[PDB]
Amino acid sequence: QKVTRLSAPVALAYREVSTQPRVSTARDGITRSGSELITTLKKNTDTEPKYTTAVLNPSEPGTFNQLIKEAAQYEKYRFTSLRFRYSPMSPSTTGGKVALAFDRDAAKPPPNDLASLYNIEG
Amino acid sequence: QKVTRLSAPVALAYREVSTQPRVSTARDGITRSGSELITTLKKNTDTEPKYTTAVLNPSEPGTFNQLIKEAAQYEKYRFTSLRFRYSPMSPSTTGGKVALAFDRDAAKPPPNDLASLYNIEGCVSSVPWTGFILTVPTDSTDRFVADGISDPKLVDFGKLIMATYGQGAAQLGEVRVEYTVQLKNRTGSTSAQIGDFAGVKDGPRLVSWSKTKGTAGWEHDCHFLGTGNFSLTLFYEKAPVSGLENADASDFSVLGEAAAGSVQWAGVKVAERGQGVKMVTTEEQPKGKWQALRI
Amino acid sequence: QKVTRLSAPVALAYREVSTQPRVSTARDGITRSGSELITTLKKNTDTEPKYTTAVLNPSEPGTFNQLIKEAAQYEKYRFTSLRFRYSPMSPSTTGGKVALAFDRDAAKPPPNDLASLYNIEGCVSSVPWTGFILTVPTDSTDRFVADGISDPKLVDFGKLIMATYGQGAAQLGEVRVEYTVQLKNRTGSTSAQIGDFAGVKDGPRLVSWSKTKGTAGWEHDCHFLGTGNFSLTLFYEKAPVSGLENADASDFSVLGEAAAGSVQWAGVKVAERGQGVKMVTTEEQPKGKWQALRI
Repeated sequence: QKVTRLSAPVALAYREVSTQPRVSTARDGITRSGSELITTLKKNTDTEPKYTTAVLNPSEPGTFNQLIKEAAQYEKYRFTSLRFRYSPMSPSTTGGKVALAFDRDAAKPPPNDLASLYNIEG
Repeated sequence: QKVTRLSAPVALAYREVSTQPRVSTARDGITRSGSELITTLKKNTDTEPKYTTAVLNPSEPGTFNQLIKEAAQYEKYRFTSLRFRYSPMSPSTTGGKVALAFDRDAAKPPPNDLASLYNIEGCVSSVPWTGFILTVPTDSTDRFVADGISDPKLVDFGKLIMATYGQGAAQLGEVRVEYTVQLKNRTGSTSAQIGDFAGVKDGPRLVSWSKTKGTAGWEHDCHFLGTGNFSLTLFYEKAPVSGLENADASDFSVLGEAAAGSVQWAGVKVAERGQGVKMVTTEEQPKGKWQALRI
Repeated sequence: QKVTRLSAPVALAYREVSTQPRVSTARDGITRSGSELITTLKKNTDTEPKYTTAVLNPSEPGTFNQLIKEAAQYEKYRFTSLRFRYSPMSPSTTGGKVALAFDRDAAKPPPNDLASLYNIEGCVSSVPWTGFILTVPTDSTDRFVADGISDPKLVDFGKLIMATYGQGAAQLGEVRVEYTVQLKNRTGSTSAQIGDFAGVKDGPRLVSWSKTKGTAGWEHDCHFLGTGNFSLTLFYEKAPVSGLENADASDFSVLGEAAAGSVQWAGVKVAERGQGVKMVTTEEQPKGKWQALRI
């Protein structure tokens, strides 16, 4: 049911911990699970977004500072699970948007403009 | 259980939709159900309320812009359901009150003062950061709508009221009218509104939207009871002073003389209920005629 | 069994009443049922028919004076039932025919000639001393009414027709329209009719009752498609020739200049469908504006 009643609190916030990691035989492979915190963002008190596009590959620290230490012994991968959460740690007395959607083709100019952004899955 | 714990949120708000309508055989009648949004209110950062009293009758648009189109074929009604909700769309960082209670006798001066208001049923004002409702004990007599004039008492229950007194800043909220009507006797006719003055008296005796008062020192009055863009068209004889001037108004269109015996026209675009326009011709009331179509 | 015996009475006649109306949920629509009496006919003591072709659309009063008041809140319809009866109220001591058959394509010249008529479905004319009915295969597409103008084909099925050719003397009879409509999509609005000319073209694009043709040698045309007493009000700029004259008309009320830039008004009281009134201003069409409310 959406309807009636809604509480946009002054403040909302979450409490995330500290992911401790998990792993498999030989078969011909190992495995992993997330827990990284990829850079933030910073205001934008402006009328055009502005992007931090960060690249994804088992070894690209600017996207993995704790797993780029166990790919110096292998070469090839997977992904089976991977999502990005906007933890939420800033009251509502603030607002705008925080676009956030990945594009397989992990390389090419972000646009310049929204619609452009607001047209690419994620 | 009231007790302990309460969350007066920064913000509260509701989500209302778009009432699509429902209806019955012959027996000797038809029916309806509400969905209107009767004008708002506007701050009041002051210490005395201030009222928008709006009148109730199957045909009084200033209280029904979607049902005053199916009473041009009948004459008489009902009411079985009708309540006004203060939708609630403005954070709590704002406050005061938003009085809102109906008085059968839908016509008589609002008071001037609260207690006065706070003594006439209705009951129910609350703060602006919450969602309230209002309800009315409806009767059961075959009353007639106004293909005029009459008397404001034998033709319609009574007007509604709404005040709000506060000072913390905002554009409070909005309301409508939850209802279900009975339109007996098959008739059919109407339009504008045409309202002539007869040297001794006038004549609004065929559906409203404006009341024509004058303020002595002749300078005059040409008003509204309804809200929207209109097509005036009208009145005449001794083309005096002026005519068709305007003040708490929306766009004006005059394509007349003055006239000293002429013809005239204008398009309004109003603002909130009751905005006014006026002529200028002497001293003491007789004139000519006019007709005000809504559009 | 036809055979043997037949009684063509001197007089035959019927007794019709006063249809009181019936209606449905939301689903996405409302409904209706007929009871109108669309203009008559008048002798024809001549050898070539002569037609009153009347147009069909939820809003075309010249074919609905009681239902063109509940299409100012919707846009689209149905038809599920609709037939025209020649009530029969005139003795047999009179005779001829009273053609009466509809043509989807509700717009195009009637012919000039019978066979022409007697070749277009509908079918069914009979003599004036009897009681006949007429029916129409109605479709099933969500068509839109005219908050104007358009095209007479994508907005309404087609006009109706009626001829009668005879010479023996009488005021034949009357008819209506047996129907049941579907008014989807919740809208709401309208009035008169306001219809402006733009130097290049015009503008009737907001509900009719008259068609404004001109006859060259400028002398002009100011017409009707509907029937009743009205309140004109309107149009202007180069106050020429005249204005507001009238010919196949009912009472006229002009309280204007001429105007060479003025304002004007009149009250009609018509006669049977399509009576005409006119101005007089030059040569070739551009002008000003007008609005025709029914009343």
